[PDB]
Amino acid sequence: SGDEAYLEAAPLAELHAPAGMILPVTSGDYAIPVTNGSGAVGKALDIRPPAQ
Amino acid sequence: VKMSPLPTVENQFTPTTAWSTSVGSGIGNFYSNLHPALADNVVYAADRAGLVKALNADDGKEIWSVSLAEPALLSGGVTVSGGHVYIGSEKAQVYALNTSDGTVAWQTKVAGEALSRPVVSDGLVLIHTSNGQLQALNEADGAVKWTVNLDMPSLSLRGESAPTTAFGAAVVGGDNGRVSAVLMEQGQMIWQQRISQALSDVDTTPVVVNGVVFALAYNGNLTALDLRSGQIMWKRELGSVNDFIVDGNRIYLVDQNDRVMALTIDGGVTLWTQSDLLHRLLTSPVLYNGNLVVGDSEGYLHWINVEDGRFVAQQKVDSSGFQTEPVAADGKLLIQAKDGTVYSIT
Amino acid sequence: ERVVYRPDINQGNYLTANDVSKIRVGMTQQQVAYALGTPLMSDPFGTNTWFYVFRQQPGHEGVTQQTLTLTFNSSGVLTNIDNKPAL
Amino acid sequence: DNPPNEIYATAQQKLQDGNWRQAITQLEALDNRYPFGPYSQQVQLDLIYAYYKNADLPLAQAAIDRFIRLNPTHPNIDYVMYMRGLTNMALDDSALQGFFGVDRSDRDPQHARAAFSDFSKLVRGYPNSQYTTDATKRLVFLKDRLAKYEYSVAEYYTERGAWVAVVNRVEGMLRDYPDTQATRDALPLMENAYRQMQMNAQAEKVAKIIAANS
Amino acid sequence: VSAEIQQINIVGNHAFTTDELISHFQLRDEVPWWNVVGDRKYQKQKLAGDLETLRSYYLDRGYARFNIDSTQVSLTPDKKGIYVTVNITEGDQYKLSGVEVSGNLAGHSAEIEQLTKIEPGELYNGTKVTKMEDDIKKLLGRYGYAYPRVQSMPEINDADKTVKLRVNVDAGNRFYVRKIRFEGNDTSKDAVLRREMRQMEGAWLGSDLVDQGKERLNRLGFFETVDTDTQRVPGSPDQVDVVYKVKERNTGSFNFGIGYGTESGVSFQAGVQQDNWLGTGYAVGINGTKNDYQTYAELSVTNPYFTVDGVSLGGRLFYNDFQADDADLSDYTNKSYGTDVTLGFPINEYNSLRAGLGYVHNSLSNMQPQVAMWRYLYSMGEHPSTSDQDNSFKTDDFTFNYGWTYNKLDRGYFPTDGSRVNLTGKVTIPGSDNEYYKVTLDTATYVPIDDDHKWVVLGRTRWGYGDGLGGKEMPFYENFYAGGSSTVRGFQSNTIGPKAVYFPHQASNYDPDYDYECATQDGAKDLCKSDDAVGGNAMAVASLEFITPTPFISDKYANSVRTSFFWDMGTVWDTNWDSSQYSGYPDYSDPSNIRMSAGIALQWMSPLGPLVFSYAQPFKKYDGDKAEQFQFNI
Repeated sequence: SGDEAYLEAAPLAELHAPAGMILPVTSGDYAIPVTNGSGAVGKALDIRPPAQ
Repeated sequence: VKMSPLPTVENQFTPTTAWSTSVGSGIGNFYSNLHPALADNVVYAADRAGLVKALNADDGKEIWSVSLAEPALLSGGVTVSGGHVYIGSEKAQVYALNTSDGTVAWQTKVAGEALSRPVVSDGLVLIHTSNGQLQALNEADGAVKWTVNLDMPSLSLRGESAPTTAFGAAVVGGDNGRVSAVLMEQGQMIWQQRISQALSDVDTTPVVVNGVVFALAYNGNLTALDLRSGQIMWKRELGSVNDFIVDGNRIYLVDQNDRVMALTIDGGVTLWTQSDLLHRLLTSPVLYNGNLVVGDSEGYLHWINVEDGRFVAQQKVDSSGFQTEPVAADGKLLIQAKDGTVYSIT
Repeated sequence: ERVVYRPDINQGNYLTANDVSKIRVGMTQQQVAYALGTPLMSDPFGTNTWFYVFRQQPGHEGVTQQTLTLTFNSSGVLTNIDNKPAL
Repeated sequence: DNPPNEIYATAQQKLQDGNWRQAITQLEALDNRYPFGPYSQQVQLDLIYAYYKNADLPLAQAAIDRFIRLNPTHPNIDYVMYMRGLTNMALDDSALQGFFGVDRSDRDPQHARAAFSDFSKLVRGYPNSQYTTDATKRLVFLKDRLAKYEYSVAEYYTERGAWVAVVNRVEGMLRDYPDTQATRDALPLMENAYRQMQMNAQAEKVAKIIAANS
Repeated sequence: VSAEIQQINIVGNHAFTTDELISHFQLRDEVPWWNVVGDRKYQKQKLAGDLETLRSYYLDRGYARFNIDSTQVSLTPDKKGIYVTVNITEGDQYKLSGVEVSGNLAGHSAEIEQLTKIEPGELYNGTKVTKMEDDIKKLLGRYGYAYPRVQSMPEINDADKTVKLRVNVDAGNRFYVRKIRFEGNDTSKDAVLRREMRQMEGAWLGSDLVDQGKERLNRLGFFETVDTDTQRVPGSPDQVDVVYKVKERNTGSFNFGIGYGTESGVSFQAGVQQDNWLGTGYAVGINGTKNDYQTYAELSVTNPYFTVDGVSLGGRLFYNDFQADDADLSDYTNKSYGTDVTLGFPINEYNSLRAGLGYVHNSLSNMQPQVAMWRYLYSMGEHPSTSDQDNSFKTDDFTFNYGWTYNKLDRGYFPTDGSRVNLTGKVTIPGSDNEYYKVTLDTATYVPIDDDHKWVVLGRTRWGYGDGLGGKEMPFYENFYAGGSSTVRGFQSNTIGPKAVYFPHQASNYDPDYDYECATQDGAKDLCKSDDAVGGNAMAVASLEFITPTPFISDKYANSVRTSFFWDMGTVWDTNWDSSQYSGYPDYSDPSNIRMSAGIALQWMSPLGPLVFSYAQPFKKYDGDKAEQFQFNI
């Protein structure tokens, strides 16, 4: 458990609408917001709770 | 919880058993007001099994015996007047038996169970029931005239306030803690007042003297009420279920904790209190030879003096013990234990 | 093969002869939905179309399908209708 | 019995050493003996951390709920959200078949679904938190891991031949999970279902869609 | 300390005697002399169900206008006693004139009329009306009306002691299943659960089908409990998203052991069974032994669904090499292996056939002379001398496999209702080394005697037969056996039945003063009555296990611990025994020598697997039988 497997998830890519076509309206229930990537990833992250 | 031990009592006199006679199988674990009564030197007795017998008051010999059964379930005292014996049952039936032959004069189905002692006054026989329909019966034929509804609490006590009659108004208790007064003319309501205090607040038999009523709730208040107004004049916190006596200017009673007390008629001030019999389930007291006799659940008749309230005699009479109240009349003291046997004391 | 006991396979709406009679050209979306029940499939893409299919495969008998197509304009009034009874 | 900080020191040392079991036996003394005290915060967070590093995932989740109920405002709440996400995710993993490398995609997705919801809440509520990158990557993984289960239901229905189920399931993926690889793999299933339903008007449309994104 | 119900009383009740009424209530005043567990603890909430029971009982005897006038409960002054009085009015009993159904019938008029039909003049019954209401509800559900409005309004014709029943029904809108969901199959593949369903997603709902889904899941045995929830889809009028809630459990046992002084030496052996290997639904079973004098091994793999139609496919592997006294060169040395491949398909919802082909290899050397084996070999045309042990035999045989299994068990691993029948039969392929046919019939019948399914009478029997097809006889190596944990408790494993009769012969690899049977070296010079079991060609075993509730164990063990009394009878015998030549030996021709045993059986589904604890008396043996009273198996 807690393996790095989730880093192997393939990169995401939108489906392109063909000419004269519109794809189904996307549900917002599973959207992905975007922010700065400066944070660490995987085991490099200090999973320990913040200190005082 | 612990219950008080028997007291050491040096007897000033040696009361003796004149006679005793077995009657059926007793009441045993059951609880009811089934007690014997004396009229014209004849002792009438009954038992839950259904046997009803007439006993000579002095010799103790049976004169006649009959069974009304099958669990006949007789209950609610044995009252006698005018040559008839009225006996309730925890089934609807209430029987009126001729004293001479012992055949059933008439039988009537009164609504609900007939726990209370039937009382007879000016040709009407009152019965108070577990469902509150205080009914009245003609002594002659047994047909009902009127019924009165007294509300039923969710949790009650297995006992109903037998009524008492004074100046045409029958005063009767109620399981909801409201002593009530009703005219026997047709059962018209007269007045009603709550006597309970903030659970079970059931009432028992009241008594009236010199125009002032007395009532006594299981919990809350002992009080006196004006017969003509029903207004409460004075009150005390002595709750109980057992019958209590009026004599002279004193009030003798037994509390719900079996502590025996004497109170004044006016103001309810305590004269003395006796507490040795605490938690010894005590029969209602009865006056005899200037003294009060109370039976217990351990078969002891405890005799107590009026003036100080200390014990004057203490004797075993039975192993099963006396739940039902003793009776005293015509100079003879009578009592029957839980077991089916009436004991005559002297 | 057919000899083995496959369970009966039901698919699509329970479109039947009586209710399809109530459909009238030009009728509004809500009442047609009420008449046939909700569509169990609809064209997910740009064309505003409703598809009713009544399909059954009993244990060994052949598949039977009755497909009904409904098209609507931008405001949901039935513009064209066709009812394929079999195959 | 020792005063709070000294016992906390040994507790933290054993936690650092990774002796998770005896470490948590040390941690659980503080909150029971010294509730409401000033140290309650750090002991509780370390308690969440210790349960998570242990296999006691549901107890970690219960503790995280009992924590978040108390202090909606807290400078470290984002960490508790991240730990909630992690303890939801770790319940999706397994030991024996994980070692064998068998994909667990088509099993229960409810845990993965809750993990995605919680991580999305984290990244949308605290976009500047240092854990936001891990939350974004884990959301990327969880979207695919949900769409893979949904596709694996579509696959079974195609193989049985309940074509309406296939069409509805693939439409559901195109509505919720359009961007993922699972839809790109599943569109052939919806094409096949439409053609088996003699629904050529829709089959041509699906053919156009798959052609445009081949 | 608390009060106790000292008397229950009911006024009126002229139709039925009070004792009869109080025979049914949970509240009860007195203890039968033969019972002790009848606690008299009164509780206020407990009386409500009792009063409803009285309601239903009087409604079930025709007293339509029955009502409770009032109920009074009172304490004794001492607080030690409760009396409960129920005051009722019966009235007259009424009989049903007829039932009229009105409303929206949804086109099912014939069936609804059939369900509500009644014989004329029958007494009114509350149970009857409730049954009709529920039956019409489920009938409407069967055609896809999940939520039909049903109302039963009786009309009293007091003028003639009769009642007319008015039923109003409105089916509503047919419901389609939008999205079937599974919650709790953490390990098993979602396909493994969904394959069992009969309600396909995106189709009109069906109460029968969605219930059969639960029924089949419960039969599969991979889950402790299964719950179904026809939750309505929000925002839509007629779509329901059926949800199955499940809970998985262990599905096998992992038995391992090592030899001690009770064995020939310190060596490993194992036995493994698994029904849901890695949650994919495959069934796997392996056995392995490497004893110094035996290297038996066995393996089996079965796919319950080779194709989604239900065609089951599986196979079996086994290997054996056994020596009787030593390793390098030993008496009665045998080597054997075989391959079985099985294909099975369901012929209906409950019956499934099986088919396949089996291949078996057998070799024997240094065989101990005995009547049965040499009779068989005489059948095959071999002529091995009885006086000399230095001879061997070999065989290569292929068999056609078939079988029939009927399964109506209510639950997989602790069944309480239905029965299971399993008929398996083998026939040699023409041209094979052996020419025999064998058929065996197994039957397990569960019937509950109490409605709670805690008292269950288990009727279980096994039967078997076999015979040579040509002039030959069926092979000794494959005979039936009885005794042990499976067939008959008490007796030693594979011990019941006809008993070998050795000839006097010279013993190979002999060593002086070692334990040996019937050797001229030891001076044995006559035919031999012996205690070494040999099995037989035909058998019949029966059992009646009286399953009972676990008496004094908490509910946490309710679904894991089971106990039962039992009575066993069983027999094995040879139809081909020639009794004429062996007057001085037991006549195995007659099956009249039934073995019997009895005892107590305890079953515990421990986390590591099922545990069988058995203690029994073989209260009717026959000569030559061996038994141990207490026997244990995993």
